[PDB]
This record gives sequence, structure tokens and C-alpha cells, in this order.
Amino acid sequence: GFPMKQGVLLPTRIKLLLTKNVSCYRPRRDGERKRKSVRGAIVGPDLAVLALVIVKKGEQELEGLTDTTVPKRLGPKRANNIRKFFGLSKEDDVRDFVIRREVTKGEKTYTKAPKIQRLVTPQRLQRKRHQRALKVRNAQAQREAAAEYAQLLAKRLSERKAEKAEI
Amino acid sequence: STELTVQSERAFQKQPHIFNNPKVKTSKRTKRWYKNAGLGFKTPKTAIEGSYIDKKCPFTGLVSIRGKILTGTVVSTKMHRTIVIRRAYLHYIPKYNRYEKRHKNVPVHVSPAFRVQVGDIVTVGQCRPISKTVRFNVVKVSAAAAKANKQFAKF
Amino acid sequence: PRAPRTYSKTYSTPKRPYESSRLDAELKLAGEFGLKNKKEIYRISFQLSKIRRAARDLLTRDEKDPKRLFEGNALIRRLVRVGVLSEDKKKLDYVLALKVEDFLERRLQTQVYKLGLAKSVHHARVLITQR
Amino acid sequence: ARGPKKHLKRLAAPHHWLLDKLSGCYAPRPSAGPHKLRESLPLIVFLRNRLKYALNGREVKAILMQRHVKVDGKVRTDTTYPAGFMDVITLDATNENFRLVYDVKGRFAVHRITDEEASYKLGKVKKVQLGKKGVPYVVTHDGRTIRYPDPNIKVNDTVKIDLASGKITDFIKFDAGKLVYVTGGRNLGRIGTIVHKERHDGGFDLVHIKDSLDNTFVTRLNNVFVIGEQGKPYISLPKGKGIKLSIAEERDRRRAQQGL
Amino acid sequence: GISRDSRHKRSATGAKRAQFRKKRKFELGRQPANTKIGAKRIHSVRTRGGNKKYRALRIETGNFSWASEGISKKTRIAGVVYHPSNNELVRTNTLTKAAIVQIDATPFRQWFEAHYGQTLGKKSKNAERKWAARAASAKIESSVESQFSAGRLYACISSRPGQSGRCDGYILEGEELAFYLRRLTAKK
RNA sequence: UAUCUGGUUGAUCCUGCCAGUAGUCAUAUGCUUGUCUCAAAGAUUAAGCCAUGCAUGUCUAAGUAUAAGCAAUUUAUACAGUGAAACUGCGAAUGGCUCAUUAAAUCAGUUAUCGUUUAUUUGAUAGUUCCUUUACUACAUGGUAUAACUGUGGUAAUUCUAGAGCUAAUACAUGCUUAAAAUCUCGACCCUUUGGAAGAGAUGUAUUUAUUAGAUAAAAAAUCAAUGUCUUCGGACUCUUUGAUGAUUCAUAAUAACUUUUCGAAUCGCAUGGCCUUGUGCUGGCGAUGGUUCAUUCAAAUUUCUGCCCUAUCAACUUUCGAUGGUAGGAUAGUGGCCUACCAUGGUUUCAACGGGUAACGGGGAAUAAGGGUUCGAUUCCGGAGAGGGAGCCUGAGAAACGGCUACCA
RNA sequence: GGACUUUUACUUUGAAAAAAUUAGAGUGUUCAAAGCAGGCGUAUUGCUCGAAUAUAUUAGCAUGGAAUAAUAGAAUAGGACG
RNA sequence: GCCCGUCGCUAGUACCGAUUGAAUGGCUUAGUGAGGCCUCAGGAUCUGGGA
Ligand SMILES: [Mg+2]
Ligand SMILES: [Mg+2]
Ligand SMILES: [Mg+2]
Ligand SMILES: [Mg+2]
Ligand SMILES: [Mg+2]
Ligand SMILES: [Mg+2]
Ligand SMILES: [Mg+2]
Ligand SMILES: [Mg+2]
Ligand SMILES: [Mg+2]
Ligand SMILES: [Mg+2]
Ligand SMILES: [Mg+2]
Ligand SMILES: [Mg+2]
Ligand SMILES: [Mg+2]
Ligand SMILES: [Mg+2]
Ligand SMILES: [Mg+2]
Ligand SMILES: [Mg+2]
Ligand SMILES: [Mg+2]
Ligand SMILES: [Mg+2]
Ligand SMILES: [Mg+2]
Ligand SMILES: [Mg+2]
Ligand SMILES: [Mg+2]
Ligand SMILES: [Mg+2]
Ligand SMILES: [Mg+2]
Ligand SMILES: [Mg+2]
Ligand SMILES: [Mg+2]
Ligand SMILES: [Mg+2]
Ligand SMILES: [Mg+2]
Ligand SMILES: [Mg+2]
Ligand SMILES: [Mg+2]
Ligand SMILES: [Mg+2]
Ligand SMILES: [Mg+2]
Ligand SMILES: [Mg+2]
Ligand SMILES: [Mg+2]
Ligand SMILES: [Mg+2]
Ligand SMILES: [Mg+2]
Repeated sequence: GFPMKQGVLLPTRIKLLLTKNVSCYRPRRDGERKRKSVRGAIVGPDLAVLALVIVKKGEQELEGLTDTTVPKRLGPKRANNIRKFFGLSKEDDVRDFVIRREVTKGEKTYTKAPKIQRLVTPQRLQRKRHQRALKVRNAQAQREAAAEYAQLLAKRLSERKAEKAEI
Repeated sequence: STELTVQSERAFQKQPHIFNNPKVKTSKRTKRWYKNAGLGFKTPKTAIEGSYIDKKCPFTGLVSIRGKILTGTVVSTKMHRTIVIRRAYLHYIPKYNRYEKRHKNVPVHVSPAFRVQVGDIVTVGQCRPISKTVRFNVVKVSAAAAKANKQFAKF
Repeated sequence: PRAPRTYSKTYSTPKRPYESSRLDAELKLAGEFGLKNKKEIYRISFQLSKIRRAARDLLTRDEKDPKRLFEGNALIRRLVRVGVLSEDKKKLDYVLALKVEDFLERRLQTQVYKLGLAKSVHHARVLITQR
Repeated sequence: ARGPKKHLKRLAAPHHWLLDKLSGCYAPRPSAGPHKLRESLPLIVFLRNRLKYALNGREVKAILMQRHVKVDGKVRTDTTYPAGFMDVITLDATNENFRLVYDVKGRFAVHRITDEEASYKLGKVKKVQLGKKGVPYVVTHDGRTIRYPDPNIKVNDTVKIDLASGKITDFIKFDAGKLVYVTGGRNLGRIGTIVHKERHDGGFDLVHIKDSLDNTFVTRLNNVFVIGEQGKPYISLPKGKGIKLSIAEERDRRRAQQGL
Repeated sequence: GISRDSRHKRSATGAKRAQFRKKRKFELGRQPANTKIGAKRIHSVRTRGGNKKYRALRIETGNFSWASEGISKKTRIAGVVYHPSNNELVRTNTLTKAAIVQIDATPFRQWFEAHYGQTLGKKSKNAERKWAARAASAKIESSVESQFSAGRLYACISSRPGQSGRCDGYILEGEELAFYLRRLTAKK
């Protein structure tokens, strides 16, 4: 039951060090690597199962395959992705193009659409408006307290020359 | 210790970031830098008049004296630019109510602003780890030679 | 990982195990105050012992020394408090004197008998231990 | 040993907390904050062990989470938040203000203070460097960064602070003859004006103190906290005014007060 | 890996010390970048507490400054020509601090002539002003002018390429240039 | 709390040991054993080996919900309650255990960092991001590729997982922006003077290098090269600005550039209001999570002075293969023979080096009570070290981690 | 602020100084070993004392002392003051 | 009277000693050398020179 691993070549087994983001391994812990057996990527008579994908459909239909067609479980949830799974232009408004999945509660048939993320909304612009506003507001305040200190030094200098003219 | 040559290494010796502009015609060739180490230790004139380089010099170099200040009498000047002194002292054993003579040798860097010989008493100052063993830098000679010229010939 | 729960012992044994004279003198104390143990005597003579040490130690410092006056007074008043020390000899060269029976004379055992109410040191015990 | 320690064993905890030996095995380890570990009173100890206001620790969290309690103004929701000298604990309910200021035995006393004295605190400046962009700053024993302070202000000076806003409204220079609170050593909690300071280039300037009972003593300059003028302090001092009486003196005061 | 403890290593008496504890990672050392010349290739390395260090292995350009002219240009790095620590660095043309290199001159040329209007070796309005303003200042220096004919300038690397991913330095000048000039040929 | 007694002789006085005597937070064992409280306890020998169970996980209004989940009601046709799974984030470096190693090591007291790293807490801190700069750059917000899931599977077997098909973000990867001004270099033109100019670019922070300012030890002049501001056109310059430390090439700033370019909010929760030229315009409340730099706090790492048991049936030791110093680099978080090159011949020792032994972790302390001492400390607190033995390392702020991985040995 | 200073031992006071332990104060855990409590009233709406002190030495620091014991100084004058 | 040594018995202890005897533990020459890390290459596939 050991699995193949693309690009090992060899028609045998070996034991590799495996990491995150790699086939035939799911790390149990941050920065963990486990040393595991692996089967080669070259088909031999020892394989219990060969995994195969259809790329061109031959002259005849294969029962449970061409003849049946299974729908894609989930639909588009991010803003522009709906816009691309329908081709809409940032004009058409998504909210009515989000997909809707019906279901029944025995005698209550319900409806539940996603939750469009990265949607541009009035709320979000108030936060953009706010950031900039704070940045600039601070910026001026920071000049003020600065210039206030220039003064605190300017009429401190002319106090060391009102002192240097007393004696 | 140093003496002579000064430019005697494979690399060029220079105080770091002390540029002398060749364009600007000067009467001293090398612009020199120094400080006063503090704690009232006269930065002797030989360190200002000097031409030596020693980066581990307390007056011309990039060390810094902070911490223990100690004295001891020079017992070894065979190492180039570093000496070894003996700090003697009496250690008290309570049961007998008496002390015994003990001693320790502390190795210490000595800048070619000083001319030390064996037997000279020397006030050293603690600095940063300067080598495997040396944690001190000679900072004043409270000696001279111990009356050497009063050992000349006959009448 | 806790705080050491502290203890210490409250009695002391005699150096010499079979001194016929100390032995008599000891029983007689029990016979008189209704004790059950030589320990009950060992206990006190030990208390007494340290008190004297405290008193000796204090007596070697100079007269009107701060610790002496503080720790001296404290010792004396506490002794008076339980009625061991005489009002007159309230200056710790009689705490230095003192003796065991001056301590024995103040056990509830002994008071509960002294003003009647028991009429025997033993009946005194039994009454006390019986609530 | 491998990283930050997160626990505090009872007995390792500072003494002036007046924690008790048994009833557990740990003490609350003071959060990282404004005051050093070993010179602080965490909120749990003050709310519970001083004020007796909660019984359980678990109750102390329930109290704070309502945001009753506010240090220096801000609301503070950290069971072991490191409160410390010169701060202002406030209970919004019970209309109650406190200041953390020392005993004479060296302990943080409960000390009730006015509703308006509670709107500022004192801070010893611990350093004054020239920060980024040429802007000079001071930093105070309780870790506050205050930009653009008075030039005349330098290290060891104390400083009155708004709380309400960040700013410095006044400072007191470290001169011979200024009211001093002692924050450290055995002489911790004593108060006494200043005689003169031993210099000692290289480390540990000594500061000679004399109080209002013409008794004298010394500490390290580090341990000296300016708080005002002979007579005139700048905060209300806890009763006994940090004068420190002999054990005999204190005995007598306590066994003179007796006639029930 | 590489340790930097002192706890191996005999005591100053010469005594042999037992092993107490194992290698900690905070006394760790890592291997030399041994950087060479050509086609930018740098590898970041994760050093204590976040803190990247940049390990240059192969560099072809660095930022070099002519101190007495107070400018800095970015030139190719031609070669390593002298190194006080170890000759193998020179022969394998390895970049490290202290290394003596040769760079390009033609950026320090294009600046000079466009600023002095004099040209090394061998008509605008304001330019003539500024050019004439300068000089009695255009005197350069023989041992530096010569090098331009060759189109290569001697320079001492001043950065730490294994540390910072930069191979930077200053042109050689006056006193210190004479030092290496002497060493160059009186070894050649 | 300053005490001795029995035993050599025919008897005697001595020397002198054996014996007695008492304590032991000092172990075992025997016999005996009723009550309150207190409560040490697989250290010693075997840091020998271990069945099985448990000892690290974690969610707020506030990162991610189309559960083909539960709930239904109560306004919600994008979402909205509640919420498994999973992703993301944080923690797992604390704690607890043990005393094998360790004899100038650890550890203690006392120092140093002007020799560094520091998640976090607390406090400060960011108008500069684009581009030959009128036919313009998503800002009303740019990219996919994945878990969970669905379905197809493989193995005797595990916290094994494979092929297929989906889909999120505070995961991954991108990428716009904002005032006034001042100073710099270029310089189209005009004109000879003593000379001046439209207008063109550049200038956030961080990185790397080089250069400069960072004065002050009491006062004055002349001249060279550049070149500032004010003319009562020979001339003058008059007020002239300076932080800290015992001490710095310090803090901070300035010039020329450098960068596979660090940071500069494409985030979330509650409220919904002002304001007219009625655009769903332009604004705008409270606080979360972020974010660079500095400070602070929890830290760490090294580090100065002095101090260890027995041993000479250990007297010379140290440099094979760094031993002691110098120069340069490299490496590090950073000093440093830490490592490498080159060069030198140093370093320690009867004041006991070096070697050996320890049935040796160090300290606070414990037992014995005239005093001086003697003996003990695996073990409730602090420090250190380890996880069967060694080494290696990944993650991370922090491990050379073992209830993490990798290898060898057992 | 400048300009310079023979070295030490001893002793005095003082700083800096963990807690538990120890010595020791206060408090009737019923006593006690302990513990750091507790004590008063209007016991219906709080009053209040506490949680000391000492030891803590050898080394380092800081200060007073100038006996005792060392060290150094001026003799080929290369002496001392101006 | 005391008393010394060989010689003889029983029992116990330590020594010397062929076996170039044995065992444990600590270092360590030379040879062989796992593994991760760094590094020169590599390029199953997968995109805009990089992965
Ligand atoms: Mg979103
Ligand atoms: Mg030498
Ligand atoms: Mg805590
Ligand atoms: Mg200091
Ligand atoms: Mg390499
Ligand atoms: Mg006999
Ligand atoms: Mg007889
Ligand atoms: Mg006879
Ligand atoms: Mg005996
Ligand atoms: Mg065991
Ligand atoms: Mg045990
Ligand atoms: Mg839902
Ligand atoms: Mg631990
Ligand atoms: Mg992709
Ligand atoms: Mg991110
Ligand atoms: Mg000047
Ligand atoms: Mg200054
Ligand atoms: Mg700097
Ligand atoms: Mg509205
Ligand atoms: Mg032997
Ligand atoms: Mg070296
Ligand atoms: Mg030799
Ligand atoms: Mg000996
Ligand atoms: Mg051992
Ligand atoms: Mg121990
Ligand atoms: Mg021991
Ligand atoms: Mg053991
Ligand atoms: Mg460990
Ligand atoms: Mg085991
Ligand atoms: Mg080995
Ligand atoms: Mg391990
Ligand atoms: Mg385990
Ligand atoms: Mg663990
Ligand atoms: Mg003392
Ligand atoms: Mg105490």
C-alpha cells in the first residue's frame, strides 16, 4: 500500500526524508520531517493499483464514467471569483450572482448562499477613510508639538541673553 | 611593545575612519585620534606624539576601560604587546585565625605608549575580552625601573 | 514543591541514664504534680534550660543595651504573665535563678487542684481530660 | 534553561507582598510591564490580599473583567498586571482612588487618596537621550516615553505627569535639600530631604539622607526618588510619614495606645 | 555544528577540561560564505531571533567610493589582487573584507570629466562657470591618475560580504595605496 | 549548654587504647501499638529495564463556515444565531522528575556589557510607496492554489495515505496613496558683470559603504583655496547655535551612492450620524488585530574579583591536531584562538602547577550545644545538568528540545 | 575644571543585599508543635493593631582612624623647592 | 617461676606467582565512516530569469 511519488524514477521502494508541502506525507508538527518508505514512480507488477486519468475519450463510452457526470460541490465565494465564473465586469453587482443551495427541514425548504469576501462595501471605505484621516491628523499634530518646542527653545535662548545682559 | 617599522604587517595599519585627504596638503602626514580613558588616568604624551597603531590601546584604540581597576607588579614581559603581572595577597583561614601568602597572575595588554620592564608596578584597568586570557589593559606605571642607573660602573 | 512544614522537639533527656539521686528527685515531682512521664519533667527542664541561655546571653551585654532592654523586658513580662516570676524579682537575675517547680506550679492540673475543686493532683488530671 | 520562566514559586516571591507560607505552593508571577518584577504589586494581590475585595483568585478575574479597576486611568485586565510605585489604582464603583507608595517596613501600603490627586502621578526620570529625527525624550522609572521635555530636565529628577494626557506639567531638580522617598534597600520607605551626594566616578553614587527627626542614613543614588520640598511633598504621604521608629519606640507607641 | 565555546580548548595552565554540558545552539558558528565573483547569487540565512543575515556567494558589482572626491559609484569588480590574511583568497579570487580589488574606473571617469572638465591621463554656459570655479582642486594625484589609463582602480573591500550580501569598499589612496603598490610589484 | 565510669598491678601512680555513656531532619530491622494534630517517603544498590492508562493543548462582538450540522424565528436574497471538521494564530522552550556527568567546572557573594540577542507586557513612533511626470497606474480594494468536504482507492498493520473534483483568509503571493515647504545638484535662455535665471530632477524609513558635524582648557591675529548673509560699494560680519558619560568613532544629524529592497493596514467587531451643489456624494463614532523604529518589562548570553574534598606511592605541565600573544579575515546575536591564514615563542608551577581519586551536582542550609570545632547537605527554595548512550538538526522570540525529528550504538 | 598623587596589611561605621531555616517580638492554634494571624463594636450595612528585629563574616564596595607590621624616598647628587 | 624459635594440627586473612591471565569504566592513534547542515551541480513538473 505504499504510494508512488512523482519523479523518484526507480521501479522499487526507497525510504526518503519528507517535508511540508510534499506528497505521501502530512507533518504532525511545525518543522517536522519523518523518514518514510515510498514506492517509485515506475509501474511494475507489484502495484496493487495503478492511478489513471482520462485525457482523450476513445471511440466508445465507459459506463460509470462518460455516461455519468457529477456536479462540483462548492461555488465561487470571493468577490471577483464570482465575477469570473460568470464574467461580469466591476459593474454588475455580485450579491445576486452568488450561488444558492436549497435544502429542506421536512416542511421548511431553506436557502443558504456563501458570504462574499473581498467585497467592496460602505463599511470598508469608512475604514479606508479613517486610516488616511488619522495618518494626516497625527502628522499635523506632530509638527505642532515640534514647533512648540522650537519656541520653548527660542524664548529660552533670549532668556540666556536677557541673563547675559543683566550682569 | 611594538617598536620600529610600524607599517610592518601584511595589512595596512590605520586608525579606522580617520581619513587624511591627500589632496589637502598637510604638515604631519598622519592625522591621529586619541581620547582620555577617564577615571583620571593621564593619556600619556607618548600616545599622542606616537605613530604606533595598537587598536587595543586605551588611549588610541577602540577598547574602553570599565570595571575593576587593579594594581600588580610586573613579572613577565616576554609577550609582544602584553604583559603578565602577579597580584599577591594574604588569604585568611578562620580555624587557625591566620593568613597564608597566595598569588595570581593576570595577563594584560600593554600599549606601546608605555615602556614596561620586569618589576615595574602597574595599574591596569578592566576592559572587554581582548584575547583568550587577557581581560585587562595597562593604564599607568606607578614605578620607573627601581634605581637602575644607580647601578653603574666604578668611581 | 511546598513550604516545609516546620517542627521541633519540646524535651531533652538526661546525660546520665541511671543517677539514683536525680531519679528520686524526678519521681517526687511527678508524685507532687500528678505527671505520668519523666518527659513531662524533661519537657520543662528543657524550657527552663533555654530561658536561662537567653538570660545568660543577655546578661553579658552591657547594662542598658538596646537588645538587652527589649529582649530582656519581653522575657520577664511573659514569665510574670503566667505567674512564674515574682513581681519583686522582676529583673532576670531571678529568671536566671528560677527552677522547675516554679513552672510546675502553673499547670491547669495544679491550679484546678490548688483552690480545691479537685482535692488530689490525680482527680485534677481526670477532671481536666474528661472535658 | 531553554526560555522564559512563567511560574513563581511561593517563597521565591518577594517578601513585602506579605504572602503566607502554606495554602498552595506558587504565587502570582507578575506580568511583563511598567515595573520590575521584584518591585511590584500585582493586581491579584492588591484586590484580594490587601483590599480583601475578592476571596478566590477566580473572583479577582471576574472583578477586573467588568473593567471596574483602572491603573493610571487605563482599564487594565491582567490578573497579574505589574502595578508598582507611584501608580494610581482606581475603582470606578466604590468611587475609590489609591496610590502605590511604600510603608516604612518597606511594604506597599493601602493608601486612600483624593479624587483629584488621582489624576496625576509622579515619575523619577531614569534617562534622557536624543531620539530619532532629533526629538529628545525622557523615560521614567515606570517606563513612560515622553517626547520634548524641558532641557533643564535630566536624570534623577522627578516629574509630575498628567495621566489624563501623556504630558509633563512640572519637574523637580535633584538638588541638595529636596524631599526624598527611598525606593530600595533596608532604608526603603524612609523619607528625608537630602544632605549631600558622594560622587564616586565609576559606579554607585551615594546619597546622604536626613529626615524630619534629625536622623541620618545613606543609600545608593539609584535608590533615591525625589518627591518635593522640606515640608511640602507633591503627593500625600502615608501616616507615620516614613520616619521609622525603634522597635522599643514602636512597642511603646503600641502599648501606650491601649485604654479600651 | 561548529561551536564557539571556550570550553573545549585547554585552560591557560594547559589543563584539560572535562565536558560539562552539550553543544548549545547559542554558541553555534556557521560556515564561510567564501564569496566569489560574478552573477548575483545571495542566500539569506536565518540568524538568532528573526534577524536575517545575507550570505553572498558570487558578486559582480559593488558600491565603491573615492573618499577624497566624496562620491560613490557602483562598478564591476574586476579581480582580487592582494589579501593580507591568505593568498588562496587572491588566487581563487575570493571576496572578503580587507581584500584588495580592481574595479572599473569608467564610472569614476564619467563623473570626473563631467564635473571638472579636464579628463584623466595623457562648451555649456554654466558648466564652464562651475568647471572654472573648480580646479586648483583638479590636481587628483599621480598614483591614481595613472590607473585610469588601465581602466582599473585599486580598492580595499570594506564591507562583510558573507554577512551583509554587499561587496563594498573605497578606492585606494595616498599613503595606504603606496603600501599595497609596493607590496604588489615587490612580490610580482 | 565547661561532669565522665569499667578494664593492665600483689597493691600504686602514669601512659594509653578498648568498653560504657548521651544526640542525630539518620537509615535499617525486631518486638509492641489506643486517641488529636503535623506528614517524609524507590535518593543510596541499577542516569538498570519497563506492560497499560493518563500527564498539552487552546476561540473572543472582533482572521476563515454553503457542515449535504443543530436551531428556527424574526427583518435581513451576499453574510449575520449556534457550531463538528479543517485552515489560520498562539502555546507545546513553562512545568514536573532526577543527581549520571562536572574539581577552577558548577555554584556563592561581588562585577561588566563603551561586547550582544531579546516573543511578549507597558510607553512612544510613519502625510513621502507610481512614473520621462496631458491623452495613465484596479483603490469603489488586483492574483490562485488548498484543507475540511465530495467521490475513487491501496496495505496484516500506525495519529500511513494516493489518484480525482471543489472552495476561504489576518494562510500564500501581490500592489495603488496624501499638505505645504525648504535645501540640493543639473540647467533653456542674457551678459559681461559683482554677475542671474525661468523649470528639470532628486531627497519616507530600513539596508551597506565612504565621508562630515557631534564644540568648550583662559585669550587674540595674518595669509592660501574655495564661498556664506547684510551694503551707507572703501567694506564689514554684530547678537551668533549646541545633549549625555568617569570615558567612546556615543545618542542624533549631514553629504555621495548602494539593495534579487525592510517597513509604510487590500484586515476585523459594534454602533450608524452628521453634512449640500441630493451624487446613496463627501464625511464621521467607539476598539480589535496588525505594523517599522526606539524605550520599557519578562529574559538570555557571555563576564571581573575571591572562595572548593582527599592525593607527591602525581614535579614538572602546556603547543598530535592552538598551547601563550600579535596582524588580517572568517564565522557569531555579539567579545574572544571561536576558527583559518601569516608571524612569534610564549602560558602554568613547592604560594603545589599537571596528573590521580571522589561510594562530588554547588548554594541556602542540616546534626552535635562552654568556646574553638567536627561531620553532613541525592532531597520542599535558588542556580546547573540530563532525559538509555553519543552526535546531528528542523521549527521558533527562545531548544542543540527528546512526552520534536534524523543517524549510528545498546 | 585644570594640574598631580609611593605602595599595602589591620581595625571602625556603612551601603548593597531572597525567601523558608536560625535567634527573636507580638498574638491564648482549647494546650502545644505550629500558623501569621487577629483584635474591637452599633455583632442592620464597621472599627482597628499587625505581618517587627537580629545574624547575614571570607571577597568586592563606601567611610572614619594612623597604634602595631610591612613598602617606597637624597650618596658618583641624575636630589628638593623658584 | 617466667619464657624464646624451628618443627606438627585446625581455621582465617593478605601477599608473591606461569597464565604477556581476566573484567569494567574514561580517554585516544590509525583505518572505515551513518546522518543532518552548508555547498557545486541536477531538473520529475509548473509557471512567470524564478520556483
Ligand atoms: Mg474579508
Ligand atoms: Mg611573543
Ligand atoms: Mg502570570
Ligand atoms: Mg555602571
Ligand atoms: Mg562552504
Ligand atoms: Mg584482667
Ligand atoms: Mg587483677
Ligand atoms: Mg600475692
Ligand atoms: Mg566508644
Ligand atoms: Mg535510582
Ligand atoms: Mg527521592
Ligand atoms: Mg450558518
Ligand atoms: Mg524546567
Ligand atoms: Mg500556484
Ligand atoms: Mg502575513
Ligand atoms: Mg570649530
Ligand atoms: Mg556637548
Ligand atoms: Mg554612529
Ligand atoms: Mg448614511
Ligand atoms: Mg595510587
Ligand atoms: Mg588574533
Ligand atoms: Mg616552544
Ligand atoms: Mg601539598
Ligand atoms: Mg556523582
Ligand atoms: Mg543539594
Ligand atoms: Mg559537599
Ligand atoms: Mg547519588
Ligand atoms: Mg535539556
Ligand atoms: Mg532509565
Ligand atoms: Mg565517543
Ligand atoms: Mg536531545
Ligand atoms: Mg516520559
Ligand atoms: Mg520536556
Ligand atoms: Mg560590616
Ligand atoms: Mg526575616
